[PDB]
Formats: sequence, structure tokens, C-alpha cells
Amino acid sequence: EDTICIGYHANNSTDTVDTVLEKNVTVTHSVNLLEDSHNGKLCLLKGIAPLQLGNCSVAGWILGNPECELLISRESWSYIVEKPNPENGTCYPGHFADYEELREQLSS
Amino acid sequence: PMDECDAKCQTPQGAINSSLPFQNVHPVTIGECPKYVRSAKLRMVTGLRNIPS
Amino acid sequence: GLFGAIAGFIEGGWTGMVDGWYGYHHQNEQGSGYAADQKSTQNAINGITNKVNSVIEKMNTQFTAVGKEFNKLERRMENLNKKVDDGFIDIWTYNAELLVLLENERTLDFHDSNVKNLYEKVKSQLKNNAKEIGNGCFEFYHKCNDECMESVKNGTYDYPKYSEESKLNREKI
Amino acid sequence: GLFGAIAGFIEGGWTGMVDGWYGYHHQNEQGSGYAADQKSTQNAINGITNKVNSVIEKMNTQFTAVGKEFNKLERRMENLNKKVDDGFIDIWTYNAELLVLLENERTLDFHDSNVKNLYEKVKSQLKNNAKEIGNGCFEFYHKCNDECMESVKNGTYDYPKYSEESKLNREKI
Amino acid sequence: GLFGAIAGFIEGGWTGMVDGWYGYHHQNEQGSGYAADQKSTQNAINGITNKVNSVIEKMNTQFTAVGKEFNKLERRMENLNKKVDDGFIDIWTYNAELLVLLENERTLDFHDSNVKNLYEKVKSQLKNNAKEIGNGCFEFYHKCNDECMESVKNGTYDYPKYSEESKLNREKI
Ligand SMILES: *[C@@H]1O[C@H](CO)[C@@H](O[C@@H]2O[C@H](CO)[C@@H](O)[C@H](O)[C@H]2NC(C)=O)[C@H](O)[C@H]1NC(C)=O
Ligand SMILES: *[C@@H]1O[C@H](CO)[C@@H](O)[C@H](O)[C@H]1NC(C)=O
Ligand SMILES: *[C@@H]1O[C@H](CO)[C@@H](O)[C@H](O)[C@H]1NC(C)=O
Ligand SMILES: *[C@@H]1O[C@H](CO)[C@@H](O)[C@H](O)[C@H]1NC(C)=O
Ligand SMILES: *[C@@H]1O[C@H](CO)[C@@H](O)[C@H](O)[C@H]1NC(C)=O
Ligand SMILES: *[C@@H]1O[C@H](CO)[C@@H](O)[C@H](O)[C@H]1NC(C)=O
Ligand SMILES: *[C@@H]1O[C@H](CO)[C@@H](O)[C@H](O)[C@H]1NC(C)=O
Repeated sequence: EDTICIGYHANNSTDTVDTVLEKNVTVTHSVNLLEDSHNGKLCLLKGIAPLQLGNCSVAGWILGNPECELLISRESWSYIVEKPNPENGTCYPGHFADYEELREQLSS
Repeated sequence: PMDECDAKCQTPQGAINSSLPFQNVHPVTIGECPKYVRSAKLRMVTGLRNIPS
Repeated sequence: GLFGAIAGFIEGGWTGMVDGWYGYHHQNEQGSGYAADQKSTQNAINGITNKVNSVIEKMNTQFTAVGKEFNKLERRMENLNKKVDDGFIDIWTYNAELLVLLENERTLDFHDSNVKNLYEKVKSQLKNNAKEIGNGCFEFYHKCNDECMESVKNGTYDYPKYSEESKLNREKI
Repeated sequence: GLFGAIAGFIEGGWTGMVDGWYGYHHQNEQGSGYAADQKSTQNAINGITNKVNSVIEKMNTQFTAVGKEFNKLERRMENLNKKVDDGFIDIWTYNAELLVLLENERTLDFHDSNVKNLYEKVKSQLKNNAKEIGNGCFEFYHKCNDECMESVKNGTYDYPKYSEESKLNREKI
Repeated sequence: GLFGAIAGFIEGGWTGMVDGWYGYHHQNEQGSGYAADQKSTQNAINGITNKVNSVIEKMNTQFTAVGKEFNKLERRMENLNKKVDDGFIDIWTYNAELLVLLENERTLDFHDSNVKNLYEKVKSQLKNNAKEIGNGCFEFYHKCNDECMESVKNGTYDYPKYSEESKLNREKI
């Protein structure tokens, strides 16, 4: 004869969480809060370009190393780009005091 | 590599989607950015449990 | 089934219906079928929207520059700034992780409570006119058409409709 | 009405009574009126007091001096101390805001649960002797005076008092 | 008794049984005794284990060196590093303390809910065949042996067993 029942949703899904009372806990729908990924690119802010040094040091950039493009046209930019191990330090070596401080002052 | 693409947050490992609150990816960032953790994952539930029978 | 249904008196969920997270399954002479409860479902999902907006937006992301660097004649500032940053990182990590665990727990409780409420709504009309059966379902001592289904969804039954049919078809049992 | 009453089977609240947050409304031949449940009400409000004491006091406010200032030859310390302070400010902000939202949610659940409990207490005495009606109320198959009201408030009925009057006045229905 | 039992319809606990946190008390002609519900008890305790693992492990403790020291010509760094460290200390303190209070609250609610669920499980079999009594207990209009006890524990009754004995021994009442 006739019958009424409750009902609710399930699916084929197997996305999972951890939870206080059980782990790998399966649900239908989820949402990843995290941005676990990176595009592996050096994009630019907002339409504002960054500064690039290529191979140069900050010393080779600021001082006028001819192997470093001076780039007076670069009036302002989004952020500074280097490599970790910059090639072209000073062709005539010498101490460069407060390198840190000048970097932080030229942070922006 | 350097690219013409645009962003709102950036790090050496890549340019970053500034939509979400968090990464676990690398602490160093510049811009309108997430915050770093030392973790694998964070996934809030929207739905609920799945059991067929 | 914190509050008694899902892994409670109910064992499991159903894959047939997809339009909304909750509903009923109707069974009558015309046939069988599933049909979703968009009222409470949409109310709940509005709650989830207001949650996740009230999780993401509560951050304030500055136009930031993270990193620094130092000489070896300022290890004070180096090991400090390490400890400082790692302190922050760990605190956000801990608070955030507990928030995900607890919020998903409260989401399970939110769902569980909503279905339990609806089960009481279904019961509230059909108390003596129709009986509990098994789990998850009520059997009628009378008969019910699709109009009766649609009525019982939106909080309408008209109690004296099949009061007497239930009052007689009970009495063999 | 997380647990089924307030925006649940109950639709709304009442402005007439002010002495305590909960109570009953009595209806009998002598008249109508509202009367507050100071027992559970005061128990709950003691809970709220212990909450807010256990929110405010858990801070420890030092005899503090916040600010600093620097030259332009220590932008490291400037932009650092900016990031440091803003980091703290944001973390307190986030944790605090989530605490207000969640605590008020749990306060709604606290109230909802207390009234639901009391509804079960009212039901537990008067199960067969008197019936559910509508929502929020029970009708008696017998009659009840102010002594009966005051008895049923404090957890007393004496079940065989009107057992028979209910057992006969049911039977027309 | 947030959800209605413990300091609710139940007044207090019992010291006789120790093998598991929950159970039943059986009363029949063979005698009296207590017996524990290891199913739901162990399920819950697995939950508590997963909690406390998910509290302790969510810390990450570095191979750390806490302290520093300074001259009096760097009071900036002194009073800073004081404020920095005290800031961290207070934030961990506040978050941790709220976590202990709230987690123990949710533990009480977890227990309360589990027993309430089980009370509904006990009721679900024996609805008309046996009655509510007092609080915490159901009286049978029929008789029940240790096999009947052990059956009713694991979610088995066979409803038509004593349906008729209840259907007749009711009728004097
Ligand atoms: C940056 O450094 C690399 C070194 O790897 C330079 O690479 C040289 O490029 C020239 C052509 O431009 C070749 O003739 C050399 O054989 C390359 N050497 C190596 C080791 O790769 C690169 O040119 C430098 N770029 C700038 C802009 O300075
Ligand atoms: C589950 O269903 C969704 C939607 O049809 C689909 O995207 C997904 O690939 C399916 N997964 C499996 C394992 O069938
Ligand atoms: C989840 O963890 C439980 C722990 O016992 C295990 O039984 C189950 O196989 C796990 N499932 C997956 C998909 O990892
Ligand atoms: C950024 O994230 C949002 C939300 O996840 C997504 O809609 C968008 O496509 C993403 N964009 C890129 C470029 O990753
Ligand atoms: C409820 O459903 C019935 C049909 O089952 C319909 O006549 C009535 O208008 C509906 N009411 C509302 C408020 O939707
Ligand atoms: C409860 O109320 C009745 C009257 O309604 C009174 O006789 C009795 O003493 C009261 N008991 C308590 C404990 O207040
Ligand atoms: C439940 O207990 C009964 C006896 O009391 C036994 O016959 C039955 O096999 C048990 N079932 C399970 C699933 O343990």
C-alpha cells in the first residue's frame, strides 16, 4: 500500500576530509579552501610590470654596469626580479655596506 | 620564466591566484596574497556523506 | 546521526535524486519517485554561502612584501625573524586547521539537525492517521495521491481528510 | 529552531512577559496570563555569566607601551615592525570575530535546546492525559486550576489526578 | 542534559558499572545487573582518540632556541622582543584556553547526544509493546529473559514476540 519516506542526497563521489571523529571521511560535495598550486610563471601585478635584472646584481643595476641595461625608461614597477646567485657583481670588487638597508629602501 | 600574464600575488615558485585565503606552498609572497601554512590540505565540506547500498 | 538519523535510524543515503540535497520519496499506486525539498535545502545552502563568505572575507590581505635578508653580523635579527615568522605561520596553521575540522563537524550537525527537524514536521501532521515504519518512512492506513504528496511537502494536510479511514483501517491491527 | 522550535514548530516570540526569558502561558476559566520559568532561566543566565567572565578574563592586559619610531636607515625594522604588528592585529581580529559568530550561534543553540528540553518535561507528565495541539501548546481533556499550573511548573502532576477524566473525555474523540 | 537527559530527565550517574561508559541496567526475575554498551561506547572513544591525536599532532614543535639578550643601547629590540614574545604567548594562551573550554563543552554534548540517540533506539523497538516509566527506564507489559536483553542490546526484538501479551496486559490500564 502507499508509503511516505524521507530522502536525501548521495552521489558517485569520493572526495574526502579529515575530521575530529573520523579521518578520510567521504562526502558528496566539498570545497578545497587551499591554493596548493602555482602557475610556475613570473606574471606581473595588476597591469604594472616588474623590474627584471636578468643576470645582474643590484650593484650592477644601480651603478651603471655596461653589461647591465640601465633602463631609465623603467620609471616605476610592481616588484623586483633577480635570481638567487646573481652573476654580475662589481667588476672592481669592494665592500658595499648596508646592502640590506638599500634593498629594503628600494623594496618599493 | 618571465611572462606577460597578470596577477595579484607572486612568489618564486610561481604567480598566484589571490582568490583563496591560504597556501602551504611557499612563505615568500608579494602582493594581495594568501597566508602560508605547513600542511598538506584544507577542505571544508559543502555537502555530506556518500553511502550507496 | 549525531541527533539520531544519519548512521542512526537511517543507515545511508541515496543517489537517485540530484536536484536538491533533501527531499522525500513518494510511493503510491501511480508509482514511485524522488522529489527534492528546495525550501529547507535552499535555506541551508544560503547558510553555507553566508558561512564561506564569512570565512574568506574575514581575512584582510595587505599589499604585502614577505621576505627579508641579513648579514651574518645580525643573527639576532635572523634567528628572531625566523622565530617570528614561523610563530605566525604556526598560529594561522593551528587556528585554521581547527576551524576546518570544527566547521565541518558543525556542518554535519547542521544537516543532521535539519533532516531531524523535517522528520518532526512530517510526523506532526500524520501522528495517529499514519504510523512509523522501519526507519525513515511512514506507512499510511489510507491512500495518498500526488496532490496529497505536494500538500504534505509544503506543510498542509487537512487532518480530517483521512482521519476516519485511518481510524478504521487501524482497527484490524 | 535548530532543534525544531524557534522558527520551527514555533513561529515567533512574545512581548507580554518580561520577568524572565522563559515561562509558560496559562489558560483556564479564571483567565489567561503569562508566568516566567526562573529555574531554568536563571540556570541558563548563570551559564551566560560564566561565559562572559570566561571570555573577558581570559585576556591578560599588560602595562603596555605600544608604539615605536625609527629613522629611514632602519626600514628593515620599520617595515618589519609594521608587518609584525599588523600580523598580530589581524590574528586577534580573525580569532575574535569567529569567536563572536560561533558563540552567538552556540547561544542560539543553547536557548533552543533549553526550550526543547522543557517541552519534553511538559510532555513527560501529560502524555496520554492531555494532547498536543497546533504548536507550542497542549490541550487538556480535563481542567486545571492555578494550583495545577504551579504544580506542573515545578515538575509535579500526580498522574492519577485527572487520569480518568482524560480517559473518558478522550473517548468521544 | 543539553539535549534533555543528564541533569535533564536523568538526575545522575551510576558507579556500579566500570567496563564501559554506557550500557543498560537489566531487571528481570533472574535478578538485577548492569551491562555495558561497548558498540557505541567504543565508537565514541575512537572519536575521542581521533580528537586528541588531532589536537596534539596539529602542533609542530621546531628544534628551537627561545631566548636572547641585549645591551642597553638596543632597548628598541629589547622592549620589542618582549612585546613580540608576550604577544605570541598570549595568543597561544587565549586560543588554547578557549579550545579546552569549547572542546569539553562539545564533549559533554557528544556524550549527551549519544545517550539520547540510544534512548531513541531503545524506544524504536518497544513503542506500544512497553511503556515509558519515570525517567531513564521502560516497563514491559510482558516478561524478558537474558536472551531478550541481549537481543534488545544489539538492535533486535522481533516485534510480534510479545505484541499480544502487551496488547492484553495494557488493557487493564
Ligand atoms: C646570463 O648568463 C648566462 C650564463 O649561463 C649567459 O649565457 C651565455 O649566452 C651567450 C649568448 O648570449 C652564449 O654565447 C654563451 O655560451 C652562454 N653561456 C652560458 C654559460 O650559458 C647569458 O648570455 C647571460 N645573459 C645576460 C642577459 O647577461
Ligand atoms: C562521477 O560523476 C561525475 C558527474 O557525472 C563525473 O564528473 C565523475 O567523473 C564521476 N566519477 C566516476 C568515478 O564515475
Ligand atoms: C580510511 O581510514 C580507515 C581507517 O581504518 C580505513 O579503514 C579505510 O580503508 C580508509 N579509506 C581510505 C579510502 O583511505
Ligand atoms: C583563480 O581562482 C578562482 C577560484 O578558484 C577561479 O575561478 C579562477 O579560474 C582562478 N584563476 C586562475 C588563473 O587560476
Ligand atoms: C501546497 O500544496 C497544495 C497542493 O498539494 C497547494 O494547493 C497549495 O497552494 C500549496 N501551498 C503553498 C503555500 O505552496
Ligand atoms: C510545587 O508546586 C506545588 C503547588 O503547585 C507545591 O505544593 C509544591 O510545594 C511545589 N514544590 C516545590 C519543590 O516547589
Ligand atoms: C543479537 O543477540 C541475539 C541474542 O540476544 C543473537 O541471536 C544475535 O545473533 C545477535 N546479533 C548480532 C548482530 O550480534
